[PDB]
Amino acid sequence: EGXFTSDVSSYLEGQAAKEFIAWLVKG
Amino acid sequence: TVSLWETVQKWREYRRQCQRSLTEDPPPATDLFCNRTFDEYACWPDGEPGSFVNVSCPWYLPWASSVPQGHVYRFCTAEGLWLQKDSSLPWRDLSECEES
Repeated sequence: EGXFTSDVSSYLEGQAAKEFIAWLVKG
Repeated sequence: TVSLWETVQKWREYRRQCQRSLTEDPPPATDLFCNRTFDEYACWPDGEPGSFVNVSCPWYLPWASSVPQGHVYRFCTAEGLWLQKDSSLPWRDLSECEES
């Protein structure tokens, strides 16, 4: 589990939306 | 996973609904209310003096399905001012809306 390249690439893609939220929150 | 573009689109829709509410919602009962606003994250209505103001977790959140019972909070002081952090930003509790 979480040991494959697609797990990391999917994690990266989801981080973009999460950083957007953090940008909205902190300012 | 929810993409950045999907979240941006839903945030724009949320902002547009907020602006409709800010324009269309009836005036407060008195001038001692804290005034409605959009802080880029949540849409806040008028605040009753001396009371906490609760708003549902913004539905554009990628994990909104994980915090459906959550609320974000502000405090409206007895003088009609949103409580401020000691930062010159309004006090805010987002804990119930954070990712699980």
